[PDB]
Amino acid sequence: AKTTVTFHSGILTIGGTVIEVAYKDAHIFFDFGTEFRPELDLPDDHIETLINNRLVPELKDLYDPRLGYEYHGAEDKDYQHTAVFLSHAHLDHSRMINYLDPAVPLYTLKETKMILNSLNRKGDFLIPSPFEEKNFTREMIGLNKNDVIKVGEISVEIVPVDHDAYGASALLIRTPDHFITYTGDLRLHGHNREETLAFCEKAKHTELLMMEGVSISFPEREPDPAQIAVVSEEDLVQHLVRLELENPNRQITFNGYPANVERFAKIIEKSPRTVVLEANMAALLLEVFGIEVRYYYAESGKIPELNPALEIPYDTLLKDKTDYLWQVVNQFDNLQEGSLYIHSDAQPLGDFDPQYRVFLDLLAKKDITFVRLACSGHAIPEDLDKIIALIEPQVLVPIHTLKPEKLENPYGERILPERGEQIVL
Ligand SMILES: [Zn+2]
Ligand SMILES: [Zn+2]
Repeated sequence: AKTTVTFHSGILTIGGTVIEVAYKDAHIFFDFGTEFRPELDLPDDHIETLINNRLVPELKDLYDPRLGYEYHGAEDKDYQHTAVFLSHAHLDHSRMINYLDPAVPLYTLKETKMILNSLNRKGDFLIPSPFEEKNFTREMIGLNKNDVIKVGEISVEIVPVDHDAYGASALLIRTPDHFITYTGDLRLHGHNREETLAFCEKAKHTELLMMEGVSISFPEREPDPAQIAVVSEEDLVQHLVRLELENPNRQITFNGYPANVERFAKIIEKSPRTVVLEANMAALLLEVFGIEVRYYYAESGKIPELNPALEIPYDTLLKDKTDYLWQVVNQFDNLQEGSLYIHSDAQPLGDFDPQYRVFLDLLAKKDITFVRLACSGHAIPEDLDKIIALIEPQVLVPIHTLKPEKLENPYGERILPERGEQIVL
């Protein structure tokens, strides 16, 4: 019996990787986001629209049957055992999980499940199921680090990896004759570089390494004068500390991306000023780490989990110049003239986003100093080579990359996949 790997989706685009691994009457898929084509505008996210525009692949007996999607393609086998794995919460990996057949199990590390359910609290993160409330998120089996799931004779180990989404993982996949590896997204300069290192050791000598190539997709730009050069998550927080100590009499605010829970945690740990977060961010922190931080509501109502005594009125935050570092998420027109705002991988992400310019223009008019304090979730080009060096893959498959030819395997062979391609091991 053959082990077949199929590259259904996500090729030559950063987002929407969907790979199938099949053996006998079992098959697994990972991940489950959609592709994004910024030059395309679509009126909706209906499955047919996504299919017709090639943003999701044609798949047999995987999408929720109630959607009324009819599979057409070459697939001629029925499977007794099916499962889907999710490397991490980021949109380009998770966006369509609500379209996954409820009967098919969906596996992820438990922290990813927490993150995602919070990202999707308003139902504008994930595509809604048309058969549930807009903010419904489908079931996920939250797993522990290094758990092994058996799907027929396929064995999948879910291994934690360092990425700017907390709970990020890689997959080590075994059938009786083969051992292959899917990196997910990863880096060596984050909060837990040793998890990536431990992953490489587990991945050593894998027959087929399916590896991201995000950082090599974009040529090094000319230095942004608004940007501090940051070399690690730890370095990022030291810079934030420095920025606070240089500005003892001044409103200081910041924002980050909520999936990076550990960055928020670290800021809280080291910030000379008392940190105050938006309530939903505080609640996520409490859920994931048991950390209780001061907070303000940017919405009406109450989150029951939060201690009412830790609430700071928004009105009080707006007046502060000495006591708080607080997370600003909207109403930027209320910040003080001459204040400091630290943009730490929050949206708008960068100049590829038309909102980025308008945001910076708004801040400028208010004489608010804007500081870009970014730290990539992705392995820098050097570290990508180091990861390959530590693993020594027999065959390397670049994925999640606009320049797969730049990713080299000194240790063996390389396959540059195209959409729909099957590799028979
Ligand atoms: Zn990611
Ligand atoms: Zn990604």
